[PDB]
Amino acid sequence: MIAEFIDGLQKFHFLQNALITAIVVGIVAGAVGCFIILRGMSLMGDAISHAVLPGVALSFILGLDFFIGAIVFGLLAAIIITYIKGNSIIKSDTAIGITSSSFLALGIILIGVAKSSTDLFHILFGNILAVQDTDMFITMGVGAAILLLIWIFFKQLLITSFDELLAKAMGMPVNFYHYLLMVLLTLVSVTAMQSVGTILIVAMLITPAATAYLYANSLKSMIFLSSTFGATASVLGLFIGYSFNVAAGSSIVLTAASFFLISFFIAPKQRYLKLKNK
Amino acid sequence: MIAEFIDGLQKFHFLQNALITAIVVGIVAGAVGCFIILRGMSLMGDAISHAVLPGVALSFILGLDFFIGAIVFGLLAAIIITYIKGNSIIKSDTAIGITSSSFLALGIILIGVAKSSTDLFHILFGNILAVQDTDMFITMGVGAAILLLIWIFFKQLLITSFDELLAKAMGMPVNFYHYLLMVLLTLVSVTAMQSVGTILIVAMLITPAATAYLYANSLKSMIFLSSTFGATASVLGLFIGYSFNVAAGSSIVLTAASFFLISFFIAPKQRY
Amino acid sequence: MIRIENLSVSYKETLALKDISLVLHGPTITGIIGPNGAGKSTLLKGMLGIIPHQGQAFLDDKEVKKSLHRIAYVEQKINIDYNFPIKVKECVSLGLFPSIPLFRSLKAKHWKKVQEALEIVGLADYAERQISQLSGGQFQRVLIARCLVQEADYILLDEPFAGIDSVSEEIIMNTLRDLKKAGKTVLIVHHDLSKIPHYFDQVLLVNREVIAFGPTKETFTETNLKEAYGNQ
Amino acid sequence: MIRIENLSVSYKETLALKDISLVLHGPTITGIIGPNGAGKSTLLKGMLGIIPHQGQAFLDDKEVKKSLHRIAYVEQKINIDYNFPIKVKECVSLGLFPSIPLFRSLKAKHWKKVQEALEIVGLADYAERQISQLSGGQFQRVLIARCLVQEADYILLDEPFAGIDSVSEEIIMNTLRDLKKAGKTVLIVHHDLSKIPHYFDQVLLVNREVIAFGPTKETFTETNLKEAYGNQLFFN
Ligand SMILES: OC[C@H]1O[C@H](O[C@H]2[C@H](O)[C@@H](O)[C@H](OCCCCCCC3CCCCC3)O[C@@H]2CO)[C@H](O)[C@@H](O)[C@@H]1O
Repeated sequence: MIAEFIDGLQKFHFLQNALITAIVVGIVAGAVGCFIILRGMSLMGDAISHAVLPGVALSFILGLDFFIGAIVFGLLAAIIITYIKGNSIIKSDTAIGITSSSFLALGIILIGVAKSSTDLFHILFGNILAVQDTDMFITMGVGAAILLLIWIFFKQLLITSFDELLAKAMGMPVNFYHYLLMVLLTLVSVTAMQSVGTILIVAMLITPAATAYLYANSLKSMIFLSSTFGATASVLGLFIGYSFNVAAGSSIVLTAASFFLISFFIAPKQRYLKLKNK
Repeated sequence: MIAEFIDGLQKFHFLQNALITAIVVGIVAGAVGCFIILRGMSLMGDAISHAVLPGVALSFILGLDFFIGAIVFGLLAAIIITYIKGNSIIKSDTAIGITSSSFLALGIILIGVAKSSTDLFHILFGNILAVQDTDMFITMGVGAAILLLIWIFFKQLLITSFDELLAKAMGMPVNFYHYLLMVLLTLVSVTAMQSVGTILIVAMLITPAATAYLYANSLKSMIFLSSTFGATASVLGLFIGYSFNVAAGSSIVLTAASFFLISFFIAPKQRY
Repeated sequence: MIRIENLSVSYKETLALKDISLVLHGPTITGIIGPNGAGKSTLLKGMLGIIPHQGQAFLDDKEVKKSLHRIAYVEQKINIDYNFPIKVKECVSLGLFPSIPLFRSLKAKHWKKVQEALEIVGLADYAERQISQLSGGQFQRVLIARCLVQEADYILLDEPFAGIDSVSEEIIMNTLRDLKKAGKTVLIVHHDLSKIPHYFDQVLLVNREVIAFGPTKETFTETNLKEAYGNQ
Repeated sequence: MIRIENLSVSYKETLALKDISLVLHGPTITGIIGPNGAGKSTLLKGMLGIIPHQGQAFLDDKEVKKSLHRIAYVEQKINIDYNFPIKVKECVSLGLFPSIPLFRSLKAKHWKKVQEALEIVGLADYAERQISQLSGGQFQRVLIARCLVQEADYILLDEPFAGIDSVSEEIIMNTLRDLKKAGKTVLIVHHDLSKIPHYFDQVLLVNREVIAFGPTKETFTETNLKEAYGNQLFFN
């Protein structure tokens, strides 16, 4: 079972593209995911994943680039979320719930009129085994762009995530780096559609990062661990789905969930259960 | 358009059951949905719906009722969330997102072994156009049980949602009604597997409630309006899906969202 | 009588409230004073068992947690959601909910108390209003009206004179004086050090521990206040 | 010279600060005192421009908002997340980030400042350690070391002595006394009314309005205090 998987990666061109795409998604989603959970944006990660769908669908029929539509509809949601709060008694979480599900429903309608039933199922859940070369190289390009952007603004993202009140006292544009992460989040979301699909994007952001949060002693250490857990969980899940003939996206997420479950007990910081016991 | 829909409701059998089932889901999700948004449980509402999937999946394999598995796995998720908070550094919103996505993935695999992917799609997104009589009568029965429980504990659900701090001072079991409300939530979730589906239940919970919240001057009035907007959106949504041959579950949600968008501007409280 | 034994409440690492032993006698209007965030408001929640605490508390040869029907707790305005859809009379009627069992409704005799309670606090013509439409002073009178309908022998308020107009203060204070005349105990957590001998006949100075407790003129001194607010 | 002119703040409808006008000369260690939640902490935020406010504030002719590099702000310990993954030296190094431009990193020059700042506050052995693995006193000294590396002419500390041991309290106060000797204004929102004449040479008693302002001996009196804590309605 392990032997023929290695053999398949040598023969087949579709399994090679599945491996490289799964790796890159796992690395980049886990890297961005660190900032998502540290800044308290776990909900927003799920909301933007849903808000991107109608933009990706509308960008297809118009004949435009997939990443452009994701940002427009991704920002339209964030505008509405803030606009609902600012002009009514509707709470924040309710505004995020209404706008995310409404955009999700809109996306399903726009996909249905243009594309087939199998395309909708794949957009929502994965299709890692049928990614083309152009999609693979663009995923590497945009994925590497996300990483080097974080590398450039690492010091600025550090203070704003840890101590935003100190950043404001120094005169830093805290709003600029908030929108930067949301611009990066949309690029991760459309990239993650290939492996885990629209419905399970949130898992690839928060689950590896949450696991790395239990171990890491620094932001750099946390990103490295979050990407390693995400990348490893992406490879194992591919091996699980391909061999046992089960959903690749769910297998990838369950592997990440099991890493969190194992780490929840065996992590040094988690072994402060002795504190609560006595 | 309208003549064809009315003609269809007389000749076609699934469209009759689709109408009846959609009404009942819209009414009950609207009523329960009021309590969700007033108590600030919109986030938890979405997670419980996802946590229901593995229970309903595992329930079919063992040959039990879907409601039993959903309640067990639904409350299991809620127990895991608080357990993550209390025994780790991980925050609430992260813990809710982790458990719901993990349970949803677990549900997809558990459905995969017994059922097919078309069955997974129907549990997750509707199958409104093919609900059977046995399913309709169960939906009406369990839906009526939800409305009765709300009617019986109306004053108790009112005082705990508004002023929980006073209810604690009076010596009321505030946790009992919190768990009672989450049981109603899980019953609506499995009931919603025959209209909007597991993924879009939250929409039918919070959106009709939020729309009614703009008009309502009391909780009784709010529930009436939320169920009215929930029922009407379920009817017009089915009409859109039937007429244009598109996903009815999504059409029902967009209709509910459109009422909210209109109500955002025209409502008396929104003006003043 | 409200007797307390070694009542403590932990915030997280350090104690918010530390070993409170005390015996309060009635009838009275008692004032709990001290620095903001240093025990005042926590004492009432720990006493009623609203939050987890380590000590005990008694009401007349009986435990407080088995006598909540005899107490009326009026929380701070800040905690209450004003956007919640509810009329003034409906908010007042919440005080009657303990006396109504399951499968039963509020009869005409219960609305009589709601209409009478509003008339005592001067909000008879605001019965059908939403609580969002009322002012800060007016809303406190609604909470006091909600307290009156419970008909409690013991009344626990939390900063009821904080951020209100002088017309409301007069109405609220006159209502509390009448409760003391009816032979009932009133325990108020005061927001500052304003009008201590006017409001209170007994004063309880608090900063983690009990700094001082007793009649106002004797206990409300320069030395005690310096010990409480000065800390070191 | 700090220069505040008709500054006001409103968190929700009501006024947190009401028409604040003041001119503080230095060098000094000035103590902002009064009831907790009445304006003390909001003044430092309104002064810096971290929150919306009706009014202006200046630092030696030039405006506050256009001269933030000259100021250093040390917020309360409650606002900072202790569980965040960051070492002590890495937390102190955050003060230098404004001096570093984009596309540039911390050379050996900058890390030398960080270790020296820790040697001053007495945490040289805690540099390779988590901020979660520290006491309240020690963590406060890390925030003061983080303040030192900015080399700010003005220092704003929000309740630094709230919930710390006496060993840390003395080390912190020695550091602030050195900053006073360097010729710099140190403005501190105090958490209670402890050691006022010992710590502070000037006092700013705040309760929405400015009740009193001037030298400690002259202003730190029972008349002024009872007006503030009594809210203009103190009974004897
Ligand atoms: O358009 C032509 C293709 O259409 C299908 O494949 C589609 C399929 O409909 C869907 O299952 C998947 O969705 C994958 C996720 C789509 C979301 C956008 C992904 C982004 C990733 C970053 C680069 C741009 C695309 O796409 C592939 C093509 O790649 C069929 O396999 C075949 O007809 C052909 O290969």
